[PDB]
Amino acid sequence: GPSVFLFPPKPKDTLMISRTPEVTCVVVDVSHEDPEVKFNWYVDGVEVHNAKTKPREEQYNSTYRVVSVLTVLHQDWLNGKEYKCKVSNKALPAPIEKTISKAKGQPREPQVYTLPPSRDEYLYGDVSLTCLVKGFYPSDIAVEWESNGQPENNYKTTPPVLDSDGSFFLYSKLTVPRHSGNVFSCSVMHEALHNHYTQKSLSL
Amino acid sequence: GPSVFLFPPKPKDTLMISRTPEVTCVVVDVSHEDPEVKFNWYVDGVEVHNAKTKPREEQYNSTYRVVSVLTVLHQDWLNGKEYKCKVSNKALPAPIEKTISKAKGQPREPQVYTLPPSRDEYLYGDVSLTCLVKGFYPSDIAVEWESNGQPENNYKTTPPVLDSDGSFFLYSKLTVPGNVFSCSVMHEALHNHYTQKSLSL
Ligand SMILES: *[C@@H]1O[C@H](CO)[C@@H](O[C@@H]2O[C@H](CO)[C@@H](O[C@@H]3O[C@H](CO[C@H]4O[C@H](CO)[C@@H](O)[C@H](O)[C@@H]4O)[C@@H](O)[C@H](O[C@H]4O[C@H](CO)[C@@H](O)[C@H](O)[C@@H]4O)[C@@H]3O)[C@H](O)[C@H]2NC(C)=O)[C@H](O)[C@H]1NC(C)=O
Repeated sequence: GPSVFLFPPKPKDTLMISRTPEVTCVVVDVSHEDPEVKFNWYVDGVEVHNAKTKPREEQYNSTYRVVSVLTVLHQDWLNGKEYKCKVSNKALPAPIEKTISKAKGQPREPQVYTLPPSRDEYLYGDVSLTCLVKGFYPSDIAVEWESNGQPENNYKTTPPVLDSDGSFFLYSKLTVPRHSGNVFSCSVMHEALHNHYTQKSLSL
Repeated sequence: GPSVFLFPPKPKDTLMISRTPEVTCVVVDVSHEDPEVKFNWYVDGVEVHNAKTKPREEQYNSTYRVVSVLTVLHQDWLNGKEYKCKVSNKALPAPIEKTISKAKGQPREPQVYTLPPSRDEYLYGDVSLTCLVKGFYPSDIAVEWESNGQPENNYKTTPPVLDSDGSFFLYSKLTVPGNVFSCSVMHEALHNHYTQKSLSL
């Protein structure tokens, strides 16, 4: 029978009131023979009725993919409410229930450090600006770079790594062309920061 | 029906002739009604006959788990040979085939850079020594720390991240509250598959 996956909102969306955080219930391997699928949504077990179901997509393996999207309130997500997606289909015996919520436990503020390229790296045409983000909890976080107020997007960021004290860390690497707008900033968004946002700059 | 999982050797094992790299074929959810399983192994499609298949193991959920281990030659793995486990069981319609190999592509040598703690971090009781390992391919790699020739184990390493040029990078962080610290990296594209970069204070 078909299978269900339930996805949390993107971290950046929960942390800024101007954005729209969402929970996404994805159904895979929906067949032509049994192609009707229903959705019930529950917030802390309380049925909700504001979910919107997206258009199914026939996949190259002759299966169907169905998606239901529920908008959540920023503070419901951040206060630890649970969201339950129930999927009904007559090919499945019982309805499938999946639940998700923010990780439990005391949020911890990230410390942000910018580290310049090793002197050795300059023997290459591009050097790496590093941003160490450590000690945060939970692991939901967003990291971006900018210079002179505009985004710098030639960066990659590691996933969060569980550290030995139960907090998380990550690094973000901005690749720059060695000439050094000599001022670069690492921007970090996390629920435990004041105004959910902080910047740490790097001279060159 | 039963399921097959095929595991590669540990990166360190392919890189040192003193270690013994192995490919491991694990079969789960074998039933009592049809519990005989046969393994056939192939290297680049040519059947090989030196795998060591262990005794089936009844699990607490009343399934059996059978595992077969094929020792591989270091240079076969690094030369990109494909290892195929074929698993036969009377409960299966057809035999299950799983194949594994080193990631395809031209190997690229890692650059290793050690970065000292931000001076700001010292206002806390523990500081982070950073080891940047970038530009490597494939992503199979080993990273370790030592000081004064002995292992240092208060470190964590990120998984490899695909960079924009198709190579990988990672960071490794050593937490210290031995003034010479070394980040050691093993990778197929390095000379003698090993390099070190040290950091004072
Ligand atoms: C027909 O083709 C489609 C499209 O390729 C296949 O759909 C994929 O099926 C696989 C497994 O059947 C799914 O793998 C799962 O991915 C999950 C997350 O990734 C998806 O969701 C996010 C949504 O934002 C995307 O960013 C991402 O790119 C993917 O779209 C994982 O969470 C799943 O993990 C679960 O199972 C593993 C089992 O080990 C556990 O470790 C986990 O805890 C968890 O239980 C899983 O890895 C994949 O998501 C499907 N893609 C889509 C788009 O739905 C069909 O499988 C294929 N049909 C066949 C082959 O018969």
